[PDB]
Amino acid sequence: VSIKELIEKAKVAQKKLEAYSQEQVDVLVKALGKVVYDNAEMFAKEAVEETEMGVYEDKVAKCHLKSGAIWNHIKDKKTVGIIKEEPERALVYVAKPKGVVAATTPITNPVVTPMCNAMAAIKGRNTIIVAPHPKAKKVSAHTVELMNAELKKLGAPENIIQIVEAPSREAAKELMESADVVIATGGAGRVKAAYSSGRPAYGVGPGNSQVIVDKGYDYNKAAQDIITGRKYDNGIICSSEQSVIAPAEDYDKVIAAFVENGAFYVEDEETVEKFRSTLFKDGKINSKIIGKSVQIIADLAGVKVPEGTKVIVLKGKGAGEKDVLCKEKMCPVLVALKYDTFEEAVEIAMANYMYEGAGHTAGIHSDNDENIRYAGTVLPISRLVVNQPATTAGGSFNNGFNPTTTLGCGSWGRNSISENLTYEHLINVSRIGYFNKEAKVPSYEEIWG
Amino acid sequence: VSIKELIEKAKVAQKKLEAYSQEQVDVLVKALGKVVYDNAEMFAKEAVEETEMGVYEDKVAKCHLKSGAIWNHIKDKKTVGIIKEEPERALVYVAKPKGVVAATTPITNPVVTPMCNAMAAIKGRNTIIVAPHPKAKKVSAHTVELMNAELKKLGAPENIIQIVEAPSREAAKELMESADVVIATGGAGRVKAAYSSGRPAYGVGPGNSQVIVDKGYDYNKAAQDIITGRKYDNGIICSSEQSVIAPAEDYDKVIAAFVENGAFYVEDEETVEKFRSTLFKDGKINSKIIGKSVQIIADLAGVKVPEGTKVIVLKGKGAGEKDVLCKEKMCPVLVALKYDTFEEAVEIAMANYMYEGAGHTAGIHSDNDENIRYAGTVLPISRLVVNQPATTAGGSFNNGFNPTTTLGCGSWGRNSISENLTYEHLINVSRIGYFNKEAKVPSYEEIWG
Ligand SMILES: NC(=O)c1ccc[n+]([C@@H]2O[C@H](COP(=O)([O-])OP(=O)(O)OC[C@H]3O[C@@H](n4cnc5c(N)ncnc54)[C@H](OP(=O)(O)O)[C@@H]3O)[C@@H](O)[C@H]2O)c1
Ligand SMILES: NC(=O)c1ccc[n+]([C@@H]2O[C@H](COP(=O)([O-])OP(=O)(O)OC[C@H]3O[C@@H](n4cnc5c(N)ncnc54)[C@H](OP(=O)(O)O)[C@@H]3O)[C@@H](O)[C@H]2O)c1
Repeated sequence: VSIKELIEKAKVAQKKLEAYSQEQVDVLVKALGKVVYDNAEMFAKEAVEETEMGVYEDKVAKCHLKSGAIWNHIKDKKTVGIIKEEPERALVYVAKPKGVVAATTPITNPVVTPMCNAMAAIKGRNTIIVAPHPKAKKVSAHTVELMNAELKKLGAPENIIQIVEAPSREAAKELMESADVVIATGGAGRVKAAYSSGRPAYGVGPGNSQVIVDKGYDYNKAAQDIITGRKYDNGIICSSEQSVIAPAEDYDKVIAAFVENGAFYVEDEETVEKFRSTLFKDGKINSKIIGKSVQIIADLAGVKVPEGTKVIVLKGKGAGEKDVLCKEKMCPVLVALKYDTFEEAVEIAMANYMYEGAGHTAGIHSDNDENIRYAGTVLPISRLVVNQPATTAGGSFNNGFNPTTTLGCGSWGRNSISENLTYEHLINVSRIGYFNKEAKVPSYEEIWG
Repeated sequence: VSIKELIEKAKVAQKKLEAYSQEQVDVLVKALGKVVYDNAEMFAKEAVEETEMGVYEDKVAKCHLKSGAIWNHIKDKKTVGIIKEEPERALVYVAKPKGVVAATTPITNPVVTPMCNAMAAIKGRNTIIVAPHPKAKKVSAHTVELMNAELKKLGAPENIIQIVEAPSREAAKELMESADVVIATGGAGRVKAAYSSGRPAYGVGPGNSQVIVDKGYDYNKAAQDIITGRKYDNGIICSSEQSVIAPAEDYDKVIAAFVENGAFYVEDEETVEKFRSTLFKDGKINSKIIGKSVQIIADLAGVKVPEGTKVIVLKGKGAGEKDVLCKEKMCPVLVALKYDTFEEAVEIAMANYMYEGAGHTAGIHSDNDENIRYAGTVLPISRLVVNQPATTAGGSFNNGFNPTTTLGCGSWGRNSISENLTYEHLINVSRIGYFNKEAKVPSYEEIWG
């Protein structure tokens, strides 16, 4: 049960797996996703119970969506041997595994993340060792167990998926340093560790999705989408909506649309502070309300919130560090802010990203494509989600984001990529470079002219 | 000036630089390359004198080629703002700077590497802080100085390029940890510290280019290309040819082609050992002969080598660890080995990559594309250079490799990329994801069928 034994088992498995063809890894990869789809109800109930956060019905939808969207995305992708011919540059591209993947998986998505990481790794003839969050180790282990059971029935090499029980940080550090490539999906601490391991690493960053509602947009649809995303899994998703940046001239109209769709809006300064003092203790999120219901938060705050309320919306004191409510809230609570111009809406969003979450996701609800493009152009984000719930940032059958459970945050979030992690990031792509003799020696004028 | 003050001045510069348009960074980038082109003769002379390695004429050609090939490649690349529209996936792509680049530069390419890194950085609206090798600090600083003079003439903001005047230790470590993104072009130690800094890094592993001469190929042309690559800058290029894996049935022919083209071939065991004991001390390369002439090496070995000899070729005792000569040699010396079958030739090259240089470059000289494709599929290399000097792996006007002075070695070499570093690796590419309404919710059979 030592790390060095797990690494050694993984190398032996990887060599066996490296002999697989494209079609043969595709069989295993499809089965890994389908077992999470087929057992979504059992996994979802186990996750909610063990991690003490989230919503059963949303984790069922998450398992259904992630497994099917990832497989549908990667089923026709060429990741074995020669994958591309490019005669115009006299190049031939070859896909080769990176080897053994070390993957640290979060408490918020303890089922789909080992599944996603395993599917991406095995798709490129890599093997993987999962190290789960301690508060989710059982359901993560159970996911690995049922994945390994389907691999055995298909004749897969033993131990292409392993999992460590003890989250001993001496053993977790040793695992990242001993593996060929590291995936860290979790908090800022586990991400910095991956990028200090001396090995090529793919991490994530804390989210803090800012949302601009543009003037004249259908506020009813905007409110429905923002509420759908904020309340999903009790708000623990990294892409979840965190703020409502609304136009001053239509502010009451926007709030009314949220109220019409299940929000409880708090304007009174003293009543907001009752929530604020509950959600944050000494500037840090109160772990007791992470992924909890609206009513749990209301009772701890001592505020009566109507039955049926889907999200709480709190009027904020101001953008950025003017209000701790502008930090990431892993619960169904939004902070509302006003703007006079779209430029001010962007600056408010940017101030909150500088506070927390730079490089992740933003949402926008607008019929003004020039404003959308300006926001995409200037905001410190990897993903801008337009006119849909921001939780679709990780993939949906109605947008073009690459399906994943590991959302890169770029240099802002101190990650290596500013995009969703896929199979592509776990294979080396070699180049065979031929000689093009029918090419002349360009002169000084041709180069510098 | 302290690193903390360098980082601050750089961040101020980048904010001013972020407002630049595509055309405005292009003017700066071009002038950076052209000032190294126009001063190639002066820089080459200073580099040979200060670093006490290399060849003046080769450094002039290096400066001329790298500067012109990089500009010619990146002149028309879109790296600012919205760079691509993909309506089939309802996506729009946005290029954004990563911020402040920390770039450590090597003793072997002290002029072109600061140039190439600065061009790639500023092309994506980044700023850069160069940490040169101590044995090349003067000429690297001189390169930065003349580059900054061309920037000022064009009206660029102050300090978009800076250089650390001090060497390593806490300063270089603090720089890599404090910057947004790190480039490490150098030895295994600098690559390791880059991937341990807690920041996204790009490294370059040690090279050890294995070369297979295939049966029936024009051995005269192969010898000319291999000698050209091996002798360039006295053998200090990381892509430089290091071995001659030749068919046993034609071995004397191949050697004869080498001798005909300026090689001195040593078959006698005791005479080879005179060279071997000079080139390697205790299994490590003798730093006194790094980038030195054939005659300096011959004099130290006490072996008479004819005047005009271009390279020395030593018959190796065997593949891999059977001979220290199979390691990387940063000097104009090759190790010769025999093979009975092409499959065995690949195995020999494989064993030498396991000894040193896995993930870098190989060369092959062949008209049999099946053999070329087999070698490129089996070998742990990011680049396979066909029928040309292996030193063209960093780019040439006659192949498709992206021009660079920073050649990543993939996961094999403990790097994040298995390709040549370009502007692309220094921008965050973001995605605007619109909502596609026409798509319908897929059924189970439509997902898993
Ligand atoms: N971008 C994405 O794709 C994505 C996916 C999931 C979550 N996230 C983000 O990550 C955060 C959630 O991560 P989490 O929900 O896993 O909780 P967490 O934020 O990782 O914090 C977990 C707590 O337990 C510690 N901890 C974490 N992993 C541990 C381990 N293996 N062994 C021992 N202690 C450990 C952490 O300390 P350290 O500081 O030492 O970790 C921290 O105190 C949210 O901010 C969310 O937005 C992002
Ligand atoms: N793939 C590429 O694009 C590329 C480009 C250039 C060079 N290379 C590879 O790099 C190797 C040569 O690199 P080099 O010629 O620059 O010498 P080096 O091997 O990078 O370092 C040489 C010696 O200098 C020491 N050193 C002391 N202070 C240093 C400092 N401030 N920065 C760096 N090293 C310092 C190093 O210690 P540490 O152990 O702490 O480094 C090492 O012992 C060759 O193997 C070559 O193939 C690859």
